[PDB]
Amino acid sequence: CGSSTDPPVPNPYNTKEISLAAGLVQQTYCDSTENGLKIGDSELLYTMGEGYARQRVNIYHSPSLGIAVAIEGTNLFSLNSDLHDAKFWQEDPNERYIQYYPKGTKLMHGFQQAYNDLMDDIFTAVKKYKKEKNEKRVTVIGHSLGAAVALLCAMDIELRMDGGLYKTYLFGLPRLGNCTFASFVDQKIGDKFHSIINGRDWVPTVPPRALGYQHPSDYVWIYPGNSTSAKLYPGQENVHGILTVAREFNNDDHQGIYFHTQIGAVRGECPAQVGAH
Ligand SMILES: *[C@@H]1O[C@H](CO)[C@@H](O[C@@H]2O[C@H](CO)[C@@H](O)[C@H](O)[C@H]2NC(C)=O)[C@H](O)[C@H]1NC(C)=O
Repeated sequence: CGSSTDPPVPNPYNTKEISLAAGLVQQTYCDSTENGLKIGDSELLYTMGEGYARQRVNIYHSPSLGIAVAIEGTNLFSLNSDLHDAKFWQEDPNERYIQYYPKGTKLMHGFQQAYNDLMDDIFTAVKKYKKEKNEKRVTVIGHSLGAAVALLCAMDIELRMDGGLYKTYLFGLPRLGNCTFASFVDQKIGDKFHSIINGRDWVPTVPPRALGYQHPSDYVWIYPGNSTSAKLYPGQENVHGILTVAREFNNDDHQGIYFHTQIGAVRGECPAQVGAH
């Protein structure tokens, strides 16, 4: 697999949508049982899971994003653990959807397993609220471990759900699949894929490329962290991007401010506060 040498370009992404999506996923770190909670322009419709065993998933309706699915990213397992452990092994796509993927696709076991525990509930709830809200757009959002799950979900929606995917917004995204997977993401949802990295965050560097993992094309890197200075680094694994500035192995920037919305996670803002910073 290659590494892009394209020079960085200005950030072209909608920063109001990023700010909104950041709040929608921060809220999944919070108790989300309140009827009709409003986050930004969006209304909370449904919540699944909790934090242990399975990631919390919130479903919203948004005038700008449509039916928005947001996936919590708590430490079900740790990404700073022994990399020989089975969590990090590459494996085939699950039988539910393997027929849609090109030969040779591989995914990280720990992330695929987490998505597989959620996918049938997500599909059932999304279809229900698309019908009830007369909404064709589906947006998938995730942070941290949840961003890798959300990337798999976004592909699953594009491949298997009638109407496909509208957009995906991914914060502090770990690597998820191999070279073949990464290029299939570009092919299927490249124009819909938004990966946002804050500051010195280390999570987008794991699992390592030495284990066969590869990011899809493009990310927007906020630097310095929590600022509004950001550029787009085109192509897969752009050599001019985050490794030019030493990563910090704590969660500070990872749980930082993304275009005025904090994703502080379990010790963040509950309820989430779109645009408050
Ligand atoms: C960006 O903002 C985040 C908060 O969203 C900062 O994270 C905090 O960092 C301090 C250490 O300086 C920790 O004690 C806090 O626990 C962190 N908060 C959270 C929610 O994790 C981060 O330091 C900021 N980064 C920069 C470069 O200013």
